[PDB]
Amino acid sequence: IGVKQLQREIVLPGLVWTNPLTDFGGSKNDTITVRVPAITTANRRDLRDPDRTVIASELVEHSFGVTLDKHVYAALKFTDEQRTLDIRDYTKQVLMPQVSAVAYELEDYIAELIEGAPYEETILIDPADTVPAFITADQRMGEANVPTDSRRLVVGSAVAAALAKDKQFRHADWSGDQANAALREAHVGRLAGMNVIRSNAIAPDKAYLWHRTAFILAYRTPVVPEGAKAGASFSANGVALRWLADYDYSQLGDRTLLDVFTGRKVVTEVDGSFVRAVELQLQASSITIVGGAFALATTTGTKQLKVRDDNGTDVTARCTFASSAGTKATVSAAGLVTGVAAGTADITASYVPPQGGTAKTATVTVTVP
Amino acid sequence: AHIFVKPELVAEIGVKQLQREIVLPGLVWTNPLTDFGGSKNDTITVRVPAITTA
Amino acid sequence: NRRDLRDPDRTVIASELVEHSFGVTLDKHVYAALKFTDEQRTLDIRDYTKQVLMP
Repeated sequence: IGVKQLQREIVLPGLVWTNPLTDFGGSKNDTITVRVPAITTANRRDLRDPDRTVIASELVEHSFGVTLDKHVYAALKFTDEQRTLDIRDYTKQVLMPQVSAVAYELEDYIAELIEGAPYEETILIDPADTVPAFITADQRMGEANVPTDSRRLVVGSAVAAALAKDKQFRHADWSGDQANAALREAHVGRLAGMNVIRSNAIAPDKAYLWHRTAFILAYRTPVVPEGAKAGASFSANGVALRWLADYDYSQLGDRTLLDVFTGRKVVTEVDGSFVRAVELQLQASSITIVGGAFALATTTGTKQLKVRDDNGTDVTARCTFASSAGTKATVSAAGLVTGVAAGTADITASYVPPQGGTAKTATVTVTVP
Repeated sequence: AHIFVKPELVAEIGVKQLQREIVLPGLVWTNPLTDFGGSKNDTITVRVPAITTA
Repeated sequence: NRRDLRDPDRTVIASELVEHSFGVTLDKHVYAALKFTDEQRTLDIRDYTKQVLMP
């Protein structure tokens, strides 16, 4: 029998505008220019005014550019000694992991696109009541006259858990769902008029709401060259990758490459302000080091600390660590603690909250043997 | 190396400048008076009837 | 991995496929044993499948 390694699901590639336009090859610098049609301004005169001149309006079309600028690949140095030696059923022991790796890389690419956008403010989600934050997000997207259809909402694991824990969705009288789909099932489905899609690619304590015309992904399958011994077009989650395999030379072993050309764009407005998507972050109030007080294996032992906020989000990568007594044990900037002498020490973790202000502080005791 | 000559390919993919919806004109009392031409200073007077107290 | 398009540095970073395994081994002997003298088996025990096997 076999147990698979734990790998996340794939949601993002289906929720993003993909290949609106093609034929990047027949354009200068591999850029397609998208034309935004013009709008006009009117004017107001006064009746029976002695001067009879009219202010002539203007009709200026705008434009932006979409470009292919990245090339995602998963190369394998598949030495021929390994082939027919340990690798059996090539179609499932190497090809499937390679395809899955490229799919996960594309999902990470889209996730970096979505998270890395010019969001001028972040909408704070109060864990006690979360609906006001989502209603505020809807209101923000309504102030920009964004269409109300084809709006996608993606929430991290922490936000979904907080929504389920919210008394607004958990108490039946407060939600009107006399089946408690947030208590029997741990799944709140619809709120503030938008569906919920759970993802782990995005940061755990963040949610993003975007219109369809806010992010653009452009894909191109590389053409299988004539001089390639083995070529195929193994597909992916809506993407057609290209797989090509050299057989010899250098090491007299196989070398495989599974790749696709990719490009991203965030559709900003004509004034360079991003209003077609909004982001929300879960408000945090306290942090605690998981595991509490502990002891190391040796005097020079190493243990990797982990800090969770009150919402369960791990904030290890976002915390500053200090040691009360470094002569007995010191703590790195990434949470790793190494002992240098026998005895106890006190470690302080400081985390600036998303809402801002005084950082939350959590103190733990480490007893190096 | 190789040098190619290629167009620009301006495209339209449905991205348009965002505009407000129009809901106000159908809500206000429009055109109860029309004969503005046949009146002095283009002004039509409206007469509110008298009321009295006992 | 990802690389820039039309990059003159035409190199590819190879990836690694490592497959692990772990074992489950037998280490305990769960037993229940009953010893009956011949008199006990003859006289004292009246119904074997109810007085001995079931417990």
